[PDB]
Amino acid sequence: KYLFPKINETLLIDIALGNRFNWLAKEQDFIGQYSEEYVIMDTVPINMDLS
Amino acid sequence: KNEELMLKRNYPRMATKLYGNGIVKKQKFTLNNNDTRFNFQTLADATNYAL
Repeated sequence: KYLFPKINETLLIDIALGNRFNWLAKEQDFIGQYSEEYVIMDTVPINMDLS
Repeated sequence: KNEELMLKRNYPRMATKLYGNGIVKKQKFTLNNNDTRFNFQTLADATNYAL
């Protein structure tokens, strides 16, 4: 009844967690503010009536 | 925000679940040599009783 209680070990269990989207990680250079993006609108061919 | 909060401390916080001891279990049994010979019509069956 006079001894100090002895700890035995401390574990610190740990696992890291992934992303499930890490193949989308594209890397730009952090310059500018805005970024726009655009396609070409279609243009169907025409018959030609050369009169 | 202010330019002085980078002096402020931020310790990581932990979980700390603590476990005590287990229990020691015990069982006893008693083999008699006196009255047990009044049963056990052979000698090998008493040894089988022991094992």
